[PDB]
Amino acid sequence: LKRVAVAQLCSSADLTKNLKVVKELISEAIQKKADVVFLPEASDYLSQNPLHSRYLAQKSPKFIRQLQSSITDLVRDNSRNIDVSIGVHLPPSEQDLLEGNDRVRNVLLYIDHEGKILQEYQKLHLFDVDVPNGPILKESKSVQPGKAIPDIIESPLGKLGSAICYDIRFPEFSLKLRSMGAEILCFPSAFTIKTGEAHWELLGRARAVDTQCYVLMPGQVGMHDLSDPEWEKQSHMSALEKSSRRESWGHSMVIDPWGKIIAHADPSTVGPQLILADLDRELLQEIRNKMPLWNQRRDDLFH
Amino acid sequence: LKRVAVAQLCSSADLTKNLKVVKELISEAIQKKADVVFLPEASDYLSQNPLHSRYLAQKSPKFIRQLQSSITDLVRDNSRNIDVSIGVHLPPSEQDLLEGNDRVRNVLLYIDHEGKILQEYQKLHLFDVDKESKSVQPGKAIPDIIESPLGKLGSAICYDIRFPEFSLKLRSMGAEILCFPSAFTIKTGEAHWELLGRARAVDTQCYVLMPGQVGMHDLSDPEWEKQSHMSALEKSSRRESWGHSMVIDPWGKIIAHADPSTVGPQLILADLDRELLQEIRNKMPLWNQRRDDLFH
Repeated sequence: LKRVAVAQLCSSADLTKNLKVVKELISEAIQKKADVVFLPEASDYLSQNPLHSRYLAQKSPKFIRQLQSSITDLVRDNSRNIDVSIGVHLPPSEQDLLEGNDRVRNVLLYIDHEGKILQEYQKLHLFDVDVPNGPILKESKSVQPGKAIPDIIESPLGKLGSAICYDIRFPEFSLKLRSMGAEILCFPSAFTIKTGEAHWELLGRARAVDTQCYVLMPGQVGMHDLSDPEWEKQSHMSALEKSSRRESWGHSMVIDPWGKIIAHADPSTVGPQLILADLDRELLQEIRNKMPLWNQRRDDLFH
Repeated sequence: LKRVAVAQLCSSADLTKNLKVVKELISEAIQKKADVVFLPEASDYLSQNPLHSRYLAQKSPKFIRQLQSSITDLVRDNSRNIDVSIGVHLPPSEQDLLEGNDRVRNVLLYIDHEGKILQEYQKLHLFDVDKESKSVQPGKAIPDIIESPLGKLGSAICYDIRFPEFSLKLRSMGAEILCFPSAFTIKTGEAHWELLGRARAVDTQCYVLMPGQVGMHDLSDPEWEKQSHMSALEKSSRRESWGHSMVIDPWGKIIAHADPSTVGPQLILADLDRELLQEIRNKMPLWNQRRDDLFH
């Protein structure tokens, strides 16, 4: 058995305050002897609008450097290793800017116990949706889409396939990750209330059953405090344009390859929390042996 | 709104008795003003073993021809059109035999109100799980979208539901409605039946139709057993199916579902809403957002 931790949190626009929460959750994860801890999409910050996002992304590299140090400090002080998967943002590159693309990168980082970044997965499918009885959201206004399929990570838990949030709606992506050798999929997310209530548990369980993988679902939760007086000052924003009522679904969970929820967030808390699960490689292998889906595909017709 | 009927039934090894049930369900569907009725996988028969199946499949062409006549009879008697989607078996062709492929075909027929077979979909993914491929030959083709009275229909069978790329392709081809006629086991039924149907609906933004076999089957066939000189120790005449036939909207809402308290053959009805489908697709334009550059 291999122990995983999945974090649920409520990001603000304040990267210093978010880092403190992140550090506490990683610290708890090590104390509970989790081999890897998974944190949600946008754990560095959430923003008020596309201009705010670009502003905050300029602060994310320092957040990441501080996180790398915090991880190594915690590993040193606990005499125990942990790896960290965490959603952040990164500013555009020089080449991006040269091409007229000043949008931020929505990135899932994998950081090992030595503070080394092993992967930066840039989100492929961006959240451009008219929410039913809700706001029109267009992630592509602030975020640039990725151009790479993420490599399978050989983590302490097993072979890991990485995805972010709306990526979960595109089954061919999860199928590809399994085809490449994934045993575990993660979907760190900031999921809406409306689509969360409808589809969050369904999609997680569906992906698990489709791919015969463990599925980890770290989610944002609660009403986000997006306030940034210093940026609001700089942007000349009126109090009228200042309020931001973004709310995330939470219900962070761990799902087995048969679609059984084996760990789930406590609904009684809307603050940060950690859930733990023990992953069973023998169960995963048994499930795949009994129903050998990857030996039964019609590649002659599909793809 | 267009009205669909989804049938739930329990096949024996007796094609004559199965035909009677199928005809009654089609009759009931016409009475309830359904424009198309969908029946499960293996509505002609279920078999004890591969040798039994090869024997029963020889009887399937007559079943189909009699069903074709019965559909035109029922349409004409009731003075109302209906189309029929129904899972049957077909024996290997003469050419199949000469090629060494002495296996039956698991086929989904689409039969229109004129009794004409518009599609013969041969199952692509065979149920080999802890072995269908012992008796059954896999299909060679993706089925065309059918322009049905309800809208654009994509067809599949049973285990096919477990391979999301198939359903995704049918949507890419223009499906508005997907069907998964099935004989689903109890163990995987309890675990996955509702999950898989809802997932395919949400994945593809299609109405999903789930006609299932239900209950305990008796596959006894004394005449075959005598001809085969079979010992009673070798009989394998019990099967159990999950039922829970349902209709699911493009948002994953179950809008019709089999009544658990009704034993044996039953129909469920739903009125399909093309405008609802269009609204869902407009608000979350998944097919304008796929990464074909990387995946397709």
